[PDB]
Amino acid sequence: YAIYVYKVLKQVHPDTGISSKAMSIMNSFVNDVFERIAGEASRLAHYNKRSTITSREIQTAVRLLLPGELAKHAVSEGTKAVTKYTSAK
Amino acid sequence: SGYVGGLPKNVKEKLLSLKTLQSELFEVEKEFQVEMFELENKFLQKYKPIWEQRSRIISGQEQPKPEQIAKGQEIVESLNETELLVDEEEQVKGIPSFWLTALENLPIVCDTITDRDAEVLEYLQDIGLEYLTDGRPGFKLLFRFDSSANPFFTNDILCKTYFYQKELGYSGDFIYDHAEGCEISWKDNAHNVTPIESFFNFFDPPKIQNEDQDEELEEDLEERLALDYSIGEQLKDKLIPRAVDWFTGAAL
Amino acid sequence: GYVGGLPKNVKEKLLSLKTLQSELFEVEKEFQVEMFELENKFLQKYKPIWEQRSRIISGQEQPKPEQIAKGQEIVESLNETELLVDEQVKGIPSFWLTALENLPIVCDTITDRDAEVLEYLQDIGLEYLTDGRPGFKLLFRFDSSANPFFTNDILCKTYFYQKELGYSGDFIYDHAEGCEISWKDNAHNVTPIESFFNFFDPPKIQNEELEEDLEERLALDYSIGEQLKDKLIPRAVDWFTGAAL
Amino acid sequence: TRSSRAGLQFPVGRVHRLLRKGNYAERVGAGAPVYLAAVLEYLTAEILELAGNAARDNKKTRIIPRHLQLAVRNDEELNKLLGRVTIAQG
Repeated sequence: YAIYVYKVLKQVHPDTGISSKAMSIMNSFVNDVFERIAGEASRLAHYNKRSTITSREIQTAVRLLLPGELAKHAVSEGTKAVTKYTSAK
Repeated sequence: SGYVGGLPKNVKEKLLSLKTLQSELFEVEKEFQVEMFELENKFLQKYKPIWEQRSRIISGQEQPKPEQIAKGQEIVESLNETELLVDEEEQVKGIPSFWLTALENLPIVCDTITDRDAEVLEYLQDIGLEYLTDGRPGFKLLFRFDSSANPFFTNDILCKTYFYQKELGYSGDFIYDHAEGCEISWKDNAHNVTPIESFFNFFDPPKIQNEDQDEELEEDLEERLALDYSIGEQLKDKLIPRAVDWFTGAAL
Repeated sequence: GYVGGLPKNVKEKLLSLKTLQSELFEVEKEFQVEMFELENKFLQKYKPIWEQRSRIISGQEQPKPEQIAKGQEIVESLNETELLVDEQVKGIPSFWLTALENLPIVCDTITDRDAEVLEYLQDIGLEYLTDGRPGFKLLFRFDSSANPFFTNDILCKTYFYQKELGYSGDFIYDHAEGCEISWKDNAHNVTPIESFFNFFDPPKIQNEELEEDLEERLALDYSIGEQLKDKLIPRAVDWFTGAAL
Repeated sequence: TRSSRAGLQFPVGRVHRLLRKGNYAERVGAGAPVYLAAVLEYLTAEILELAGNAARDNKKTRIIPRHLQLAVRNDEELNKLLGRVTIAQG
């Protein structure tokens, strides 16, 4: 996600760069968070005995993984993305 | 701005002249890009013999020589990959899903292909590269699919061209003009794939609308052009030159 | 692991390809060769043009009314009315000094003290290197006859590319050799203090916190190099007026 | 890109691809990758947001591990979410 991480770095810090090692750490962070969330959503599916992982399992998986406030925004940005996505046709 | 404006009559003139010398400097830089283009084209004619060679090795068209096999291991070990080492002991036709797996790793591109596009790229045999040479400088990427196997389209070669505007850039190098894709001919609206977000939309480059003026549609259709040119860069300067490793994942 | 334990005949194919890959290296090897020559080939064409600029700036030669004539048009054609004349002084005072203060990466590195020094900077040349290791040299020509700081006639910086081409098939910066400076007075020595002339005294390869830091400057060093090479030198004129911005 | 349709910088395509290869479920919804892609983008933006400031405080125009460590440990929550990803598994 090197490039996708660099773009975000410019949206928050246009005049700020990043080293190679720092990037490697960010890449691990993304993959780590991904597996965690996806891991939960996976369980939620099996628990409720469903053969699909929708944005619903992902959302709750965020409330269980991410802490209070931090999870809140995640739910906001996620819900918004899905809302806008469906709109674009 | 106001700094240079208050410059003495003598001073300014001194700059005017230099502003001219730079023009003469632009002149030579122009010829630089010329020979720079031709030279870079010359060697491409040498790169092809190797790519055209691997393409067959990928299509099972031609089989590897024990010389290359052994010579390869000596390289895999030299680079410490091991992943390409076979077991001690005395199936398919030419390495399955080569280019597909390759594009699956390429940073920019990889995040463009979709599950419905993977099935198509599954029939991609090779990705060429050629400089226009003639009028209007630029390079063109060629995609060769197995027409006798590809169920999606009857096209044998899907092309893409990037035209460099004749007018040399300020920096002294070439600047893009516009991309001209090579429309596809699907054999069925079901096996279409392309309006949704698809990889093959790459062969339908964004067109420079007009000076009718718009909002958010001039920025959106700009980030797309950048992505288009960007992708073109990847395949040209990376994917093709190191396809072998891009398939294994070493290039990463 | 998505390849380690899989079919054999496939891997077999890859090995051969991995070989043709090497064939490309040598072909791309020969590429960078003639490629490097082509650049240096034209550098000899740029120098004569830039040399003209040097004398025009040093006042060692008066501007050609013709160049002034063409200038009138050009400046007008580029909507740069800011540099026109309608109906004393020596060569362009503080030329490269101003040009550098406009150069993005460089400008920031200059201090109020080293700025008075660059006031005697007359020209910045460029030369590639086939004299062994790949690379180029940035020759700084100061006015020794007036420079009160250092007697040096020509300062410089040499960047070296390691013989072996990188994976991308291009060159990789090995290290840089500063041309140092011989100041005639400690008080006149701007450089230990945070100075611009430290540019001629870049960090060396040998020496946590250490590498992490001794890499940012090392990176900043190469960064600056490209700035002068691909910008400052090529468009020095515009870099002085600010049009390059 | 489905990312543009959702106004996101992160790849909604890859996230959707990885969700089907990680064997997390028999099937995957269409909004699942979009929602997840947004969450990932946010967090990364939240990190670089503080990491950048740390870089400034230390007078640096380029973020490094040191900086990332600062932003994370200084933020009560971030100094928490990383742990969940960590997982001792002991």
